[PDB]
Amino acid sequence: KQLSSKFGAISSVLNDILSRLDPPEAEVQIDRLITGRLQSLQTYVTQQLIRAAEIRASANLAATKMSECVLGQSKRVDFCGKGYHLMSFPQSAPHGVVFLHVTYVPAQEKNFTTAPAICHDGKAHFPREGVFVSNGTHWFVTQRNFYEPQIITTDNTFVSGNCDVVIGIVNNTVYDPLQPELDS
Amino acid sequence: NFTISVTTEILPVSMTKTSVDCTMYICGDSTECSNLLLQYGSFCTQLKRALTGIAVEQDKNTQEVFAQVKQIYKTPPIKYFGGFNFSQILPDPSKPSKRSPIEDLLFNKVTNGLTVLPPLLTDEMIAQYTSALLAGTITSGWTFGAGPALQIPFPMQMAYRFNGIGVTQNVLYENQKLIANQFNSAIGKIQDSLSSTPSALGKLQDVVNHNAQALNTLVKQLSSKFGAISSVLNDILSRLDPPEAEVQIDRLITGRLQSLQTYVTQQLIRAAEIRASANLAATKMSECVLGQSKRVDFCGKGYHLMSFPQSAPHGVVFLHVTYVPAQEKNFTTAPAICHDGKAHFPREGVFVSNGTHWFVTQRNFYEPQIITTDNTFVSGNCDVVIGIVNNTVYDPLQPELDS
Amino acid sequence: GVNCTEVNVFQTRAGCLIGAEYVNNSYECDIPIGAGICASYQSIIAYTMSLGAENSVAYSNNSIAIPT
Ligand SMILES: *[C@@H]1O[C@H](CO)[C@@H](O[C@@H]2O[C@H](CO)[C@@H](O)[C@H](O)[C@H]2NC(C)=O)[C@H](O)[C@H]1NC(C)=O
Ligand SMILES: *[C@@H]1O[C@H](CO)[C@@H](O[C@@H]2O[C@H](CO)[C@@H](O)[C@H](O)[C@H]2NC(C)=O)[C@H](O)[C@H]1NC(C)=O
Ligand SMILES: *[C@@H]1O[C@H](CO)[C@@H](O[C@@H]2O[C@H](CO)[C@@H](O)[C@H](O)[C@H]2NC(C)=O)[C@H](O)[C@H]1NC(C)=O
Ligand SMILES: *[C@@H]1O[C@H](CO)[C@@H](O[C@@H]2O[C@H](CO)[C@@H](O)[C@H](O)[C@H]2NC(C)=O)[C@H](O)[C@H]1NC(C)=O
Ligand SMILES: *[C@@H]1O[C@H](CO)[C@@H](O[C@@H]2O[C@H](CO)[C@@H](O)[C@H](O)[C@H]2NC(C)=O)[C@H](O)[C@H]1NC(C)=O
Ligand SMILES: *[C@@H]1O[C@H](CO)[C@@H](O)[C@H](O)[C@H]1NC(C)=O
Ligand SMILES: *[C@@H]1O[C@H](CO)[C@@H](O)[C@H](O)[C@H]1NC(C)=O
Ligand SMILES: *[C@@H]1O[C@H](CO)[C@@H](O)[C@H](O)[C@H]1NC(C)=O
Ligand SMILES: *[C@@H]1O[C@H](CO)[C@@H](O)[C@H](O)[C@H]1NC(C)=O
Ligand SMILES: *[C@@H]1O[C@H](CO)[C@@H](O)[C@H](O)[C@H]1NC(C)=O
Ligand SMILES: *[C@@H]1O[C@H](CO)[C@@H](O)[C@H](O)[C@H]1NC(C)=O
Repeated sequence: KQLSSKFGAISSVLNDILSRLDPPEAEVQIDRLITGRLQSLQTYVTQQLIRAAEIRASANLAATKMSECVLGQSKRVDFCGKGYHLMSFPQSAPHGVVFLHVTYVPAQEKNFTTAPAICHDGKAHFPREGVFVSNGTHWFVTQRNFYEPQIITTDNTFVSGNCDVVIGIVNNTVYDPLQPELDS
Repeated sequence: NFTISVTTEILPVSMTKTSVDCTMYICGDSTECSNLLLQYGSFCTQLKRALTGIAVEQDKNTQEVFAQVKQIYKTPPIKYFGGFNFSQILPDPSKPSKRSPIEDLLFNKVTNGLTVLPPLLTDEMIAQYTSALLAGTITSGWTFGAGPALQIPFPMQMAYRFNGIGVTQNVLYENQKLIANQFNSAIGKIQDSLSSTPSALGKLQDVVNHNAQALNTLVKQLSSKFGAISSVLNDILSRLDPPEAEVQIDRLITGRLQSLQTYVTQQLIRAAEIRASANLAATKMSECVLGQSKRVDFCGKGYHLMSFPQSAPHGVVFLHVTYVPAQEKNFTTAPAICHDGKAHFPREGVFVSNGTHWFVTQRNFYEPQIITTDNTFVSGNCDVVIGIVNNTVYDPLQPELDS
Repeated sequence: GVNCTEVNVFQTRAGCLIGAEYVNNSYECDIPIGAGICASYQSIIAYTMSLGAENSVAYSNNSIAIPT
């Protein structure tokens, strides 16, 4: 569209404007038109350059996400999709990509009671990778998600000092493995 | 021994939106501009489209950097957080603007042909965003952005973070009051540093001064003669002949189009830089606030536990809580230990000894324990390693099953 | 930008809106305006930025929830 602009000249044409004007003013008119069109081309290439820089940054981010979310698994939060990330399925697209993220969305939580530690036999008990979760008079342990009760034993817990400094501690009875098999 | 310190990392988010139309900028209410500017084509229409696109993408970026949750969380009416005092962080309803004193001090410290477009999200909504995010990260633990919210007590989520960084959680319980006192002292010290030192907030002041200097240079540069007969727009409209006024004002609007073009290019490059900085800030938001990061030297100087999101004028301010070890002591190490001709390797840590007594320990803390069988594994013999030492390994229950 | 003593009429921070009636209700933003003002058609109305819904989970000394 900017090719057909007059740019302050008599006409936007090139061959017709040479015959109608004498060279001492046709040279000035042509020089003005050429400078205007070169300024328009400079604006176009500046816009193309900043757009190419933005697309290059986006493509670097897409290549990083190619290197991380698709190749293997990353444990970071809401970078590859929303929430926890399991895999990524890159699919073809003309001048772009489209993403399919298999995500982990926990739901349907239930209220429960906990404890910081267990004060049994004069010593404190701490979970290895779980947490003490209870609902009533009984006590159990479970993981971070998909609540599954388990009997507190000595292999999933460890000991560190006594139980006197932990605030909010509650007494509990812990079942020890190999206790029924002692005399046999 | 370990200490808890807090630092600041300030990244710009959004500048001031600008709107420029070509005709009113080049001249004031002249039909000659109307019949001459269209001879240059739609050059100024492209600039107006570019500025509107920059404003739209800036509003979208401002929406994206903060609004990363599907719900607004209000603070509980009980301030007990297991002995932890968070007073100047949570917003106080004794202020009409509902701001914490730290961002109040930050806002007090931080200082015609143009139009100043107000931002899409006002400062009240930004403060509400920061308050809701702080509530969500203080009462729902580090796992709330994946869907529906949960609730975890503050010592338990701190123990989860200490487990995730690579140390045992028991050292949190042995010095809980000491950790809370050190956290309160660090918060007070960084509040005093922000209220005293004026050079810690240089990035936001620099970008606002850059935008204001660009606007002021444009304003002062508009009123120049540019080699024409007259500088005032309507003076040459009544002093010069209207047939003879097709050269001076043409050169004037050509030079003004050049100045507007180079201002547009400078604003576009500055907007690209601010967009990159805000993408980095959004990465920080997604990595260090929504959950705990494991890569080193990304949030704070040292091992990162969790971070505090807060509101800043034309930007964001960060409170990164790190883990700085101290009290270095020399000790002797060994590659493995051999008992009864079989080599024993540590389960997760390393062997440590002061004299002639060997003990096991965790990764980055000293807690001596008796070398047992359950915390080690046997692979091969003690004849392939180099520089092994000799010590006995106790056996659990071995004197308990004799009955 | 301009004030609206000169020239149904509701005063806002980014100017004023002519031809619409302000409401005190809360809805989801459809047309972004500025300074927290949003407009939606259902004639045309204007309303402030309503940030979804408020849901504060209860907090106590001992309370834990695990999804199943
Ligand atoms: C807490 O949860 C446990 C686990 O389900 C409950 O124990 C069950 O109780 C029912 C009711 O008698 C029994 O039929 C099941 O066999 C029990 N299961 C196990 C694994 O013990 C317990 O009742 C719950 N407590 C409360 C107060 O709700
Ligand atoms: C680890 O460092 C902290 C910080 O200095 C020590 O806490 C100080 O302990 C002394 C004496 O025990 C007190 O007089 C100070 O008031 C404490 N500081 C604070 C801020 O409360 C702590 O004792 C050190 N622990 C070890 C094992 O050296
Ligand atoms: C948490 O810390 C703040 C600040 O250290 C405490 O606020 C102080 O409270 C006392 C008692 O009224 C005042 O004399 C001070 O002027 C307050 N300092 C301020 C406002 O900076 C607050 O009491 C602490 N809360 C708890 C529960 O310990
Ligand atoms: C290295 O530290 C350990 C841990 O305190 C010391 O072991 C103690 O030694 C005394 C004297 O034999 C015993 O009464 C204690 O029961 C030991 N404690 C433990 C936990 O084993 C050991 O003596 C220290 N070594 C040197 C050279 O000082
Ligand atoms: C650790 O124990 C092993 C086995 O008892 C030692 O190996 C033997 O050491 C004796 C004398 O120390 C030598 O006569 C044998 O020839 C060694 N046998 C082998 C297969 O090497 C070993 O020397 C001990 N190391 C230390 C530092 O006490
Ligand atoms: C747990 O109890 C709180 C307090 O009454 C309640 O608001 C919440 O909805 C409960 N959670 C569930 C899953 O019912
Ligand atoms: C039970 O707990 C209380 C306080 O938690 C403690 O004083 C008491 O000694 C405990 N009793 C037993 C048998 O553990
Ligand atoms: C450890 O040994 C080195 C080497 O002699 C010494 O420079 C350093 O001070 C020692 N550190 C401690 C804590 O003894
Ligand atoms: C507009 O004018 C009214 C009355 O003349 C005044 O109350 C109001 O503050 C003015 N608003 C602005 C933005 O100037
Ligand atoms: C409704 O909004 C108007 C602002 O136009 C305000 O003056 C009035 O007090 C509001 N009424 C209620 C009940 O909130
Ligand atoms: C937690 O326990 C303390 C005393 O240890 C008590 O003052 C406080 O009210 C309790 N908080 C609750 C029940 O929410």
